[PDB]
Amino acid sequence: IHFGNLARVRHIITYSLSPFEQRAIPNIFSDALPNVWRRFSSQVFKVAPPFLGAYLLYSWGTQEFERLKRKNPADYENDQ
Amino acid sequence: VEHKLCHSFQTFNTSYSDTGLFGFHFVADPLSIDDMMFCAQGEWMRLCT
Repeated sequence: IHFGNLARVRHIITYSLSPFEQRAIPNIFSDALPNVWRRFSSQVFKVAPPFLGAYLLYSWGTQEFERLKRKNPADYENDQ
Repeated sequence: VEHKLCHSFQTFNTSYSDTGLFGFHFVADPLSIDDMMFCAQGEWMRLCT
């Protein structure tokens, strides 16, 4: 019996329409896509950063490791 | 009565020139609204079938 003992609510009217009287995916352009961008925008700078900073570390350590495999001529400039 | 669903209920067939409303209205305690509506709609379905 979880519905009815939830909370004390007063003076709130809500209006909704049967699903068959309205569109399933309305205003894809005018409304939808703009918010998708809005949201992407909002977060991009909180998320992306640390990911990009990881990418570097990856790329750096990944290559620096390869560099440590190649030889350095300065070890043989007299090995005749 | 068996389940104390509502204080009262009524069916109505309000007619108009070119339209109308066919339904029902019940008054009940906050905690039996659900069973009431359920049984009510049921009867409607019981009508068409």
